Amino acid sequence: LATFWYYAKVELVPPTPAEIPRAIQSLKKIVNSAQTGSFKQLTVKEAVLNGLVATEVLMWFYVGEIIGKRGIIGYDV
Amino acid sequence: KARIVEYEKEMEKMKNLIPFDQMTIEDLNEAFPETKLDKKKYPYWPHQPIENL
Amino acid sequence: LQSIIKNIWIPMKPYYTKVYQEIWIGMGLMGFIVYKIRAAD
Amino acid sequence: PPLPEYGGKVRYGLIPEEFFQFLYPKTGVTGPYVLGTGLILYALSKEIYVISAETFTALSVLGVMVYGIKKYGPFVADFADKLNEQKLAQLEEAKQASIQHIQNA
Amino acid sequence: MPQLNTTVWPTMITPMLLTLFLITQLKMLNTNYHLPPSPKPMKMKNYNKPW
Amino acid sequence: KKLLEVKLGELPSWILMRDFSPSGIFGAFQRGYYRYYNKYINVKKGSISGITMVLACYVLFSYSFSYKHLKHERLRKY
Amino acid sequence: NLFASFIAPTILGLPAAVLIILFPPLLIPTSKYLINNRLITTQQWLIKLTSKQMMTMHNTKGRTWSLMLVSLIIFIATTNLLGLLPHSFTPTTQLSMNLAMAIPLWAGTVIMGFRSKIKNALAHFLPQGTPTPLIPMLVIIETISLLIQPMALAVRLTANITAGHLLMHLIGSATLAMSTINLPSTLIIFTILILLTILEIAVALIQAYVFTLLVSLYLHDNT
Repeated sequence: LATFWYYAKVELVPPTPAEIPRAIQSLKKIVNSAQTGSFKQLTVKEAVLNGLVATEVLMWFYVGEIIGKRGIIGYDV
Repeated sequence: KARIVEYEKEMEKMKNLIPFDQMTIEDLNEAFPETKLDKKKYPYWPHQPIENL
Repeated sequence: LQSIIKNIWIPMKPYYTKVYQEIWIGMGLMGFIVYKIRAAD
Repeated sequence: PPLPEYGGKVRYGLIPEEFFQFLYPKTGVTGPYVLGTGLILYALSKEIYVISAETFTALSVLGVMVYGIKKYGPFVADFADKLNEQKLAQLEEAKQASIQHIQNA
Repeated sequence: MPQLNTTVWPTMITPMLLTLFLITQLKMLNTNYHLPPSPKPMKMKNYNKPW
Repeated sequence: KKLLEVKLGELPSWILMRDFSPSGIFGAFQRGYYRYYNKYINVKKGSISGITMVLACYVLFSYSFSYKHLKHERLRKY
Repeated sequence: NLFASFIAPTILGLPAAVLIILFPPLLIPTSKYLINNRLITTQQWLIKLTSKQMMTMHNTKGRTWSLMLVSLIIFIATTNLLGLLPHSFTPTTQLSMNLAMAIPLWAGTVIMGFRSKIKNALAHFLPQGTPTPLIPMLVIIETISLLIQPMALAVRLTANITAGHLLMHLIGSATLAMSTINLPSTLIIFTILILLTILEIAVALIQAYVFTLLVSLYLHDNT
């Protein structure tokens, strides 16, 4: 109905130009933790959570692929 | 008076039964021994006459 | 060996030794039939 | 030992609430749902789920299951509850009966 | 007919004999129906007073 | 204190500390069955979800070994 | 291609048929309690009803098979019902499993009838008031009947379950082949498929019950 949009307007929206620096800082934090190997502090609970969010953004990529080939099942040709 | 003290012991026993939803089947066969399967007269499952079921 | 034959063979002993003897003979017969079928194939 | 009074709070009969609570921190309320739809679309887009006759036999049996559950679920739940209530009532009656017998003696 | 391929016939017969003759029967043996809790309020092996 | 349950313990040595014995795997499967059973089935006022989740996992398993046959029914080629 | 659902399943090279045949009893949890959850309550009510149905017609020696016949009907009914889920492998569609179920039980009953009962066992091949000039013929008939009873058991299960599944699959294909064509006809075929699904549930239960009832009658004729 409309509750879907009630949540989507806060969650399922693109990032405003004001909060891309926050995302850059978070990406820098992640690549730093990977560099120094500090990710050995992450419990497998949080590791699974991060894996699920990465899988979700990969699914976003694949949905974008099915919307970029105009056909859902496989390649129409 | 001996018989009466025995009966009073038994009535205390019945009054102090665990509630029936925490009760196993061995506990029921201890409380009311008439509810025990005659596994000697009927050795094989269901250990009772089928009509009794 | 322990707690298996206490939970598997003590309950199933009256049936395996007394009740299902003819079932065991018939299962030997079935195995013979299946061997004759798989061998002629 | 007494049993609890409720189960594990499944949603749609397939996914427990624990998953939605576990993704609530990082991806909010729509997080699990976008993960589910993304996984479905990736499965049937890369042909991990091949559409065939089994798709329609699956839809048929799933519809029959959901209808049968929604229809005869209240009845089966009440039947089990009434069976247990009758057994409990009979047991309490038969306990009071023996109490009365020994009091009479 | 894949049902006539006699090569996979033991794979279909051996677990069944475990499931039908051991596991289902061990689960029926643990399904017991106790006899009714019928409480006799008439049980008194008494006798007349000592006279 | 390396008995930490998984979902709390970040280490690979934990992986090799577990009892990877036949009896150990049997205990693991039995503990999982009883966790599921006590959470979903062995309650009064229980729900049918404790069975439909098992049936969904069963259907997923059934599809898993049915894929070698379905991948010849794909309607695209890439 | 068409019988792909009746081929011994294998996952990563292992015989998954073993797991599929061992799974049905996992759905029957048992408890030592006196008052327990809804699943065990409903299942114990069903098992009691089934025992009273199947076993009341037997004498004290045929009633020793209560465990065997109730296990048989529960196992077959749960296997046939689990065979209705999508993509599943139904082991009762296999002639091997059904022969291994039918031959041991029928042979056990007839051997039980020939060990004791031997006078009555040999007398059963002739009806009571059979006229004289027909006594030979009715012994050639009855005899071969007693010799087809096992096969006609197994086949009757196999040939039925298999067939049912086949039909459903075919109708499924129809719907798929009609999805890109007139949609009201697709919905009519889908309604036929739903009616067939309900019929297949009924036939699962009925075939369990009939296999068990015929084994029960062969046992009753020999105790």
